Amino acid sequence: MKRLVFISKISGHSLEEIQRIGKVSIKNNQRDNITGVLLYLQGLFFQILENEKVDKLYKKILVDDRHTNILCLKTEYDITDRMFPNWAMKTINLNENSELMIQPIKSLLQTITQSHRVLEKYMPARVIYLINQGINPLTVEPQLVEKIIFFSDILAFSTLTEKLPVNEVVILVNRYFSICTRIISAYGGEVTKFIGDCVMASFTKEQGDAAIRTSLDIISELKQLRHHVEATNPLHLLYTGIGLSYGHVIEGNMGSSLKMDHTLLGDAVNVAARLEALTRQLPYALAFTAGVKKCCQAQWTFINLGAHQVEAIEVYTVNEAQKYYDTLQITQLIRQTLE
Amino acid sequence: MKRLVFISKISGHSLEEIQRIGKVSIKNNQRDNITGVLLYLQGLFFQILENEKVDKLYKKILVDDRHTNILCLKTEYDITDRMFPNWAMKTINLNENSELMIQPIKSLLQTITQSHRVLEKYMPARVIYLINQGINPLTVEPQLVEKIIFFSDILAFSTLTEKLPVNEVVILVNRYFSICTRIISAYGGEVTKFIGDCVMASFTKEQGDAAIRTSLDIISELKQLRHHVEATNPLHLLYTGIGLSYGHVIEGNMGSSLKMDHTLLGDAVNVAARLEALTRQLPYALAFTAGVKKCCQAQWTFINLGAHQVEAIEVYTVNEAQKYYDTLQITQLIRQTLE
Ligand SMILES: Nc1ncnc2c1ncn2[C@@H]1O[C@H](COP(=O)(O)OP(=O)(O)OP(=O)(O)O)[C@@H](O)[C@H]1O
Ligand SMILES: Nc1ncnc2c1ncn2[C@@H]1O[C@H](COP(=O)(O)OP(=O)(O)OP(=O)(O)O)[C@@H](O)[C@H]1O
Ligand SMILES: [Mg+2]
Ligand SMILES: [Mg+2]
Ligand SMILES: [Mg+2]
Ligand SMILES: [Mg+2]
Repeated sequence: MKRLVFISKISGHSLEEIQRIGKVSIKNNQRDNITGVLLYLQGLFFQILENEKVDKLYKKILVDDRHTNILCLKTEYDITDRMFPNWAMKTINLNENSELMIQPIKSLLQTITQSHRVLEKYMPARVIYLINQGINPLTVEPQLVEKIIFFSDILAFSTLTEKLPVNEVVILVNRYFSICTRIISAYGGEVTKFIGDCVMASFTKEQGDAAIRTSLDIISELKQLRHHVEATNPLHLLYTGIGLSYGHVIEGNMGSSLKMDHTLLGDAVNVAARLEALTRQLPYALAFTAGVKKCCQAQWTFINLGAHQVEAIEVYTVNEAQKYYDTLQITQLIRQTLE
Repeated sequence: MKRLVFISKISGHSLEEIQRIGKVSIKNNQRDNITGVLLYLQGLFFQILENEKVDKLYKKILVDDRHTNILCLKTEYDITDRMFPNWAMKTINLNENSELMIQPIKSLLQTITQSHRVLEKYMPARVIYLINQGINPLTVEPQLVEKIIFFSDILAFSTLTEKLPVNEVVILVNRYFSICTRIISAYGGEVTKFIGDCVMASFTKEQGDAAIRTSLDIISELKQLRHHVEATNPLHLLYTGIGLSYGHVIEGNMGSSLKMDHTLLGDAVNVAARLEALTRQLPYALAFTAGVKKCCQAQWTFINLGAHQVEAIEVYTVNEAQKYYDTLQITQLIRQTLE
């Protein structure tokens, strides 16, 4: 046995089709004997739901497109008594309930759930992943894991924004984070956090190739963006450098009882930051260590860029990361553009 | 008119005293004509509540000690119709309600509220402050503000932890963040975020003196800690450096639609980080710019430490921040301790 709960959003749009997934889960879940409740209010869904067969149903539920923005808040494992024995799937429409003594519970539910969804926008992806897995993210114990650490950072951001109005800097930073986050997430990396004009993320050791392709993809999308936009647009001089390193880091909850953060700690972090900063003076936009090189299996053309200090380490790149430009020239071009 | 809502925790412990704040707010709120609802479930409180007189009541409510961990989720301003006209304060104990059709709404409420409180532990203090003020923190528009930027950072953290087990590094980092956060918050600064072994925070320009005292207090609490603990404890070699700068920075929501962060962007950020890093080579543990100096009104003994590069800027400190040690000696002492 096991119980699990999630909340959801509006994806599409009808008085009826509730009854579809009602009728269906009603007859479906009795062939498979699961019990649960569907509640709906002001365009939010809430659902409660053996141990194996309830996952054939969940794997259907997320891939179900009648709702988007699915977060499994809770999961209980090997339970003893079901919460809703006789209900194969009871659907409750709390917009239709106007009883005077249910409005309070109805209004709080509305208010705390909407607040909760605003807070999810500030959460580390690793905390949201924990939560979805039914793990309490505040009591996980920190573990030493192996990671490829990723750092990407805007070239001459001070100069590029030093003359822009507030809203235009924010638009530019957001676009940059938006393009980085999407490609990282598509290749199976997790963003760890944002630092100024800078994206920090990690990949596993089975994902080296995916870490170079991310890097290359990001470089590629910005070169497209720069000629997609007009020359008076700030996006026209948006460049990045990218640093990658490999190593054992600590992943866990860190901080006082007041504020918690869930992050990665280790020297690899520092090394990726510096290889990133080191691209500025390289004829390449991507720089990485030998450890990253050995996580790769594709026939990259690896170029050895010598040993550098942070005990100096070998640095490498791929031919595909050669810059079509000269990094000093780009930044005076950046200073000339806004006088 | 205005309505406001909050949630709360257990502070102390009785079947009766509900009726106290029941009876009291019942007669109290009718002298002042406010309407609202108190709900209680599994040790959580929820309350809904003219425009002026409801703040005499809130200012009582937080200072009321029967509950801790108060967060004002919502606030509506100049409303037209009250939600609960005839209820001066209706108290609803949802632990006593066993109706079969209320258990769902009861279980969800429980589940989403508990999740919500776990997420608050990951929120930036500035987002929580916005929320408490009734401002939607995801639509605030970014503003240029003036800030003293604070950076504090552990001396030789790599060396100090390079031989420790995972749990001991986390204990040490947590203690360090815990001591920093408490003193910063006591002096009216907000932590902005944690970066590795490093605390980032800000103060206003009216709070320079408070920024030096924080810095000095932190240095002081760690020197106490080091001789409070045994010499085999890692806390015995915990030191910090602190950098302060002043400047216009952008404060706002930054990122893609996936992840949002609420933070400060500007060159002052970079300058505080470097003055911090610069203490490592100084005979002082605190370093700051002229801009910080002019935010101070107390008769500090300001020591001019010359001009330094990051166009080189003047750097200053206070006599009270002189180190009783030599920064090279401390780190070999740190390497000798764990062989
Ligand atoms: N932890 C942080 N939080 C917020 N902003 C930061 C942080 N660290 C740096 N910044 C800011 O990010 C901006 C960019 O700094 P950065 O060091 O990337 O210089 P740059 O102008 O982009 O030159 P480069 O080509 O070396 O990147 C600066 O305004 C800096 O203060
Ligand atoms: N953005 C980050 N996120 C997580 N960890 C980080 C970050 N930046 C640095 N670190 C890690 O923090 C640790 C301390 O690095 P730091 O640069 O403070 O060196 P240190 O050993 O403390 O020497 P110093 O006396 O110069 O501080 C390193 O393991 C580093 O990789
Ligand atoms: Mg940059
Ligand atoms: Mg940067
Ligand atoms: Mg340090
Ligand atoms: Mg550091």
